[PDB]
Amino acid sequence: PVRLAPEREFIKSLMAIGKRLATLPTKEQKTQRLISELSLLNHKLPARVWLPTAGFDHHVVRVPHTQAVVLNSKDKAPYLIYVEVLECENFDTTSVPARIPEAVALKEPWQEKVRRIREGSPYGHLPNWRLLSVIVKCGDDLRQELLAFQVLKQLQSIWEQERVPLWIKPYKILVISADSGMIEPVVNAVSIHQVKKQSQLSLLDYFLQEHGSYTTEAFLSAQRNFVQSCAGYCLVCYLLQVKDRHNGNILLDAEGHIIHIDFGFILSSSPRNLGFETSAFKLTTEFVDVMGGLDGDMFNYYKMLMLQGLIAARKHMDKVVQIVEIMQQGSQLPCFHGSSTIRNLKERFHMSMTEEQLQLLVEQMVDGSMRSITTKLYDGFQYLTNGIM
Ligand SMILES: [Mg+2]
Repeated sequence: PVRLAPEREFIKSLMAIGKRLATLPTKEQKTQRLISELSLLNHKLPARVWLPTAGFDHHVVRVPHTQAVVLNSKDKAPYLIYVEVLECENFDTTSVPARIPEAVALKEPWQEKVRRIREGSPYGHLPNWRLLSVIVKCGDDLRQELLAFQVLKQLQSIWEQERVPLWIKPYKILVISADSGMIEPVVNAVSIHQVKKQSQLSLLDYFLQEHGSYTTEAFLSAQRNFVQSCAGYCLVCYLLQVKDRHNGNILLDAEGHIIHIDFGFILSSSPRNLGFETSAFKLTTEFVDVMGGLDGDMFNYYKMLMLQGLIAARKHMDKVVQIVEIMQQGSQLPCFHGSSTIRNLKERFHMSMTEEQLQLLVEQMVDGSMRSITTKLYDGFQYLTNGIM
């Protein structure tokens, strides 16, 4: 039978490492400790233990100790590890694999990292070898992240059911204690910040260079991916009221999708903004340009997807609300503030509106999301003065 004590000890071992990292002040010293800690871990591998974020049956065979990184200098600094596993068909009928004798991490292309680690590993030759990643957070409450994950998965199910081609990428969350857990990061994606820094290009010119020129299938495909993911995250950001959007917490993948990460401030999280914002989702000049501009066909597609996505969401509203209620009862998180949280969430599904009214609302919301475009300061004085322009 599959024993749970080995798994418990495995997970505990990852969390124990963090307490020892906390004894050191700088990220550099923490990283040095972490490498040594993971080296010890390999004494006990392979074993009948698994990474629950895998999503497929496997055994852990190795942790490439030199490849792990601590992410900051905080007392309970997150740390990122890579974990080698051997996939198996059926866990409970598979034997434990035999042991085989023996800044850049974030920017570096995933396929390059997989290549190097595979080359260095005694297990890298096996066809069922896979590389996983987790970020261990010993001092962060991840229950808000878990709630977001659950809601994001439900929206994907809803959009699939309603045949709306919105795209999002939920990332897996394990809640360990009330103030610790793990995350499976999104790989093969780079923050918008880093893409722009390394390339010194606008997003459009980056797309043109990386995917292809205007007349190419690759450009159009990438543009479509961008639009579908933009619309998906627009709706995520609105319905869950995700704050603190910037180019550090929006990632771009190799297919042209954007991916929002870090839902620290959702629903009734403090501080509530004072800027009369509908959402922290912003549509910048750069983003609109990737979509072919304000009069662009792909921008029109964006707006259509937003409408159809919202129609789909309200059609299945109870499936989302239930998730949030189940969490609110079981826990007591800072994203909740009494009974107004659920009321306000339901109100964002606009159940009283006709689809005609919803369409007008979407036009309004999209206009709002573009308010920080310089042109808006330039071209909206009719609302601020008795002039008609
Ligand atoms: Mg006026």
